[PDB]
Amino acid sequence: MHLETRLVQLDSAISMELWQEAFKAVEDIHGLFSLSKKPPKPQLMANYYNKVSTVFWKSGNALFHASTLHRLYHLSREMRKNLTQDEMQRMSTRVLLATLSIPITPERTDIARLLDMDGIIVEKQRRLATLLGLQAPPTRIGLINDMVRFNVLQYVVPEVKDLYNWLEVEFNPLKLCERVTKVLNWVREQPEKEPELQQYVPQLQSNTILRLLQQVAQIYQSIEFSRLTSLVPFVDAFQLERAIVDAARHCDLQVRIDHTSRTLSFGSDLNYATREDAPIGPHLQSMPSEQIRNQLTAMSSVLAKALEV
Amino acid sequence: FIDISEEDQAAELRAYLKSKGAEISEENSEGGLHVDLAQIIEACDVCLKEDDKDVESVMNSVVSLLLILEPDKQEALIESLCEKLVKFREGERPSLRLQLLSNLFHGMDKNTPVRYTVYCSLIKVAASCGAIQYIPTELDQVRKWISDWNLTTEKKHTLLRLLYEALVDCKKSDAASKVMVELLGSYTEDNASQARVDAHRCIVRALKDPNAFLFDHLLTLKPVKFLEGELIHDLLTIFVSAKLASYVKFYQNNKDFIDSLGLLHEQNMAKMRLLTFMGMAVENKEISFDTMQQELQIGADDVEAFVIDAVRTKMVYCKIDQTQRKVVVSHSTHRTFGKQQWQQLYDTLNAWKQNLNKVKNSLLS
Amino acid sequence: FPGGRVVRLHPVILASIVDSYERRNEGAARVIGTLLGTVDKHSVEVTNCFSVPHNESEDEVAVDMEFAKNMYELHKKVSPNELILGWYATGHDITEHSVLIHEYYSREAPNPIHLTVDTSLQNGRMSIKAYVSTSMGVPGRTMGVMFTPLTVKYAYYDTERIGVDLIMKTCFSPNRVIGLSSDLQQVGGASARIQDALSTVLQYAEDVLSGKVSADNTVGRFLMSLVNQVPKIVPDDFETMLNSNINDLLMVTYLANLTQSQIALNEKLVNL
Amino acid sequence: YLVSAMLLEIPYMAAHESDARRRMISKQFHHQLRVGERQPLLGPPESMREHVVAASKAMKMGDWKTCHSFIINEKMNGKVWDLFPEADKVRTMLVRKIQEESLRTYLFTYSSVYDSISMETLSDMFELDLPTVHSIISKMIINEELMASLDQPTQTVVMHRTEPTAQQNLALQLAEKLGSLVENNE
Amino acid sequence: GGSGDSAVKQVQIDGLVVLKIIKHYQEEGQGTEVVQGVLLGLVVEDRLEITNCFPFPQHTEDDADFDEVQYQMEMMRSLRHVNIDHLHVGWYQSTYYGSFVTRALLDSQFSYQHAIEESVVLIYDPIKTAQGSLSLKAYRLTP
Repeated sequence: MHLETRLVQLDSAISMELWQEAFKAVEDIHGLFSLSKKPPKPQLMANYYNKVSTVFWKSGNALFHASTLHRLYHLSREMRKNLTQDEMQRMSTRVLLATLSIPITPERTDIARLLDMDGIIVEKQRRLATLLGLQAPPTRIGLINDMVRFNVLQYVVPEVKDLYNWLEVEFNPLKLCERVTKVLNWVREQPEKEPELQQYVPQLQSNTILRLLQQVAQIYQSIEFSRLTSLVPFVDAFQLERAIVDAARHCDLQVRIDHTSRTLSFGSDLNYATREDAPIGPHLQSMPSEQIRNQLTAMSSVLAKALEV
Repeated sequence: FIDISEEDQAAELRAYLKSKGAEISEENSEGGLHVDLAQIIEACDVCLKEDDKDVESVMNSVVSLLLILEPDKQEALIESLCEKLVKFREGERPSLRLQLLSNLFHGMDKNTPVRYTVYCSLIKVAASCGAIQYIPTELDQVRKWISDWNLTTEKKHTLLRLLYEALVDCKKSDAASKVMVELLGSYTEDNASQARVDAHRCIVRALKDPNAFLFDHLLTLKPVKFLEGELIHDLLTIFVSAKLASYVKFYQNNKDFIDSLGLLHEQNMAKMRLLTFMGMAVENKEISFDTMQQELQIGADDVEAFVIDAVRTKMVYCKIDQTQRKVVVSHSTHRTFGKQQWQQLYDTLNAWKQNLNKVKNSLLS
Repeated sequence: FPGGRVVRLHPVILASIVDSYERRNEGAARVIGTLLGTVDKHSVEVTNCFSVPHNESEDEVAVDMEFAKNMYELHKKVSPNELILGWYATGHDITEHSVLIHEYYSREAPNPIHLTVDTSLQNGRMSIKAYVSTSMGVPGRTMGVMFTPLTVKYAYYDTERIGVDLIMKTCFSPNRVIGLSSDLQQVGGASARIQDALSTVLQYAEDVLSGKVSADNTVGRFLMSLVNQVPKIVPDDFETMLNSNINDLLMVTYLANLTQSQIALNEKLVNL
Repeated sequence: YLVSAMLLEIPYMAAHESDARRRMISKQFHHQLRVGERQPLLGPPESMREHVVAASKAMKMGDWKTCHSFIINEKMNGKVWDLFPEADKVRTMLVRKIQEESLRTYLFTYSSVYDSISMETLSDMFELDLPTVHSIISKMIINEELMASLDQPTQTVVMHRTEPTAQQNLALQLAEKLGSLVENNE
Repeated sequence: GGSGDSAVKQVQIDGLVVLKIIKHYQEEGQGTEVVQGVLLGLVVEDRLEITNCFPFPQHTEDDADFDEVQYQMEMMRSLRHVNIDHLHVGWYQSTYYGSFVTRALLDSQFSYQHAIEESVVLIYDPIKTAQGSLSLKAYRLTP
């Protein structure tokens, strides 16, 4: 008579497009729930967690959405034992949920409020995480493998099984352009595959570019982008060109942006500080080709010496 | 098993905790007490006579292990006792035998039948669960003293021959080989005749997978300087291919094993690797793109992707400009005389600089 | 698979060994404690330890397991890293008193994990041999135990064992820290000349006949690995880059010294 | 939003002594210090969620959220000029978003395009040839010009040089203080 | 050598003492007021050489609150049992700050050295000192 009093407060608010008082409601359901470890925590909580999912899916980053979906994956498979669902279509639905939600955001754009004390809400992320059940705020794709630790790798449906076997596993310069978005256009099949599966695709396309430009940036170091528009045949030509520079300006890699003759080199290395690996965590599997900088002098000289001594 | 921590006299107390053993074991256990102290027949009994039908016993089998170390001929009754370990077909409680009888800890590695006994046992016992942690258990004392009895050396040579295909791997194959081939090479098995089939093994390590980079991990220390190049094998076959860059220089050199292996992918791989290297070491650690076009006999875009194949080879590992600086540092293929003459000009270059650098920094230190 | 393979401690276990041993409360020969750490279920990764009151002799030994719980209480509060995995003694391995402290710790009764520190005038024998006790059936006498070896590994915080590297510089001759980085240049020099004296004998051995066996494509592989990172190939625009960095770095510390003077001109005009 | 989030996104990269202390930060510290936002509902967030993209310029994204659901909520209807105040607004969105990559995203930009910049954002070539000219003299930017070719070579290098000058944001506020110390002393 | 004013001494930090610090180097507390503990030795040859010192573990996740002193004296009775007395010759810290002396602990350790003149306060910081000279400094609130 209280969680269901607040869960009608929640559905009504989110259906009314009221995200401020919807957040206040997802706080209230847990402000009440904080004094609800006293009950053996119920296993009809999938309701609460799939609603705060729907609440985050467009408001908060897919980061916090994916972290919520992991806590669903834990809880609502503890259900699939107790609840006991004979559902392979839901197994496909909930693995693609947890996957599609993960590879969305490489970096958050917090410099609009770095003017006047930024770190505040960057730290409040931990208070948001308190409502999820987390203490340490969520990681990136590092997460996806923290449940490929589980049988995600087997249970996931062969529509998308062999898509991350590109993205995370098979790192290529030019063998992903016509290998992700092709079978993502095969994902776009509209009606029966839960239109929930769709709205991950605009960030999927963005994220695929944000991966594979850091690839060809540290794989090649000078391609001409009269050819590169053909190299990656995405739906865009213009918005992809200003997505090349969008990645560069928003600190993914190093390129020569807007050349008149349109020769866009990547260089060696000239500005290696933090906008190489975007920022510290690399978007590059076993490519990372030789850049040179500080202290490498002493410790490479004595490392290489003493490997055989 | 029940406790052994009474007065030792472990013999008739093993007989006590053998009363609960196999029926074929306990029909000899208390019978042995009438015979002798009974660490000969009654000790070998639970070895000769099989378990009930599970390795729940092993807690007593550790008693049977340490009950023939000091009293009996240890090695005689430890070659058997470690035949039951495969006769059972499991490697986790048979493995606790292998771990406490590994080497130099309750057993005392002689003279090295003690390492072999458990080694060849473990080989048959486990898949490769116990087997992997015996690369250290071997190599740790390989570096301090190799087996003086060349019987034990060719024992482990037969082990490292079948540990090629025992663990399902290609780099484990290289590891167990470049142990097999290295102690074969330095001092062992010459025995020029019984090194011949071992040359056919070492060429499989050179050829099947490209992990000599072409023929360098066969020419660098002593894996051909022993396993002779132009012996009856024609191991220099891959050395005739090592600088040449041509189908013919792999195909005229192709004999009736790799005639049917066969050769259609590694040709292009190892070819453009030896070209990449000697290209870099010529013109001149920063070569041009259209030079590589004509060198590798194909156009632009494929050869630009073969730069990525070559940075994953880790032979040419640096930043690639499109029109210049194509092949780069890390000279990974053989520069057999050029690296040696360079080693002398670089220890010169060090004695020139880093010794200057001592008194340089020591001015402000 | 057997859990008795390796203990990956680090020299802070030897810290609460040796300080404890060399104050000792005149526990003359035998100082003993209960080791606390983690397990990889195959490996035993350990951070800390502590020496307990004992009077181990024939046939009296005491391990105050009430006090070992008191110390664990204070230890788990100090850091939540560790569980009491067993006991570590000084000299020596399997005794009839070890197995008395076994049944004292089978009051505790996780997996028996022991660490025996030889107190002898040797080198070849290790100053610690870590042991686990399997078989381990045992409803009989005291405890049927079988000492299987745990390889001695130092695998924790690399900058800590850099701290230990300095402690091993003090072990030779301390080695106080005022000019740390100043005389790490002397250390870097000594390292670079050991490389030179290495490379010289490697050459001159084959300059005569049959030298540079274990060097050609290993030390030669890691001579081109020197020039991989220093020097930069041969760019004189990189000479220009780092003498322009010298202009930058001198000018960072340059106004650091202008602030140095300004420290006195600001806060010491206070003293008029 | 057009005299502050444009005029003052130039000196906000480590050159703070021009900050006008009466602006949107009246409310920009409010509708940013909230743990949750989405598609804005109020006036000020619907006058912000196009501003936040007017930092990631997006001529497309920012023009599309002053004309979302305001023609009911008094933007187009009320300002008694039916469609033209938007034709004003759109123009001061189109133009004030070419004056952005100029001031923000110029780091690795050395050779840039000023014909294609007209194709991207759709303003008149002269109404872009004027402000791209203005960008240099009016805002004293480190970028060169020969505009018979309609081009602006930059040669900016300030990125890890403005860091030691971000030390002179405060190394001045050490030696600008010794100027003020002995004013009081005597 | 390292004699002080009227009573106070040098400190000799043996190699296992820095290891008693670097076991809690930066683990549990990054930007926290880490009190790495109290250094206890004895008045010995002109330099109070350290025996042991264990990190006084405040409410360690986010903030720093001084614990029950039951731990302090019961632990250093745990030391009394087979080891030296609580001869607390000072307190020591990391504390994610090479080259500082804090305000609140400046007051605390002055009051410490007020009770016992013969006391020092060690500040060991790891290579976060910037490498970067003088990682260990045993500062004291002056005579």
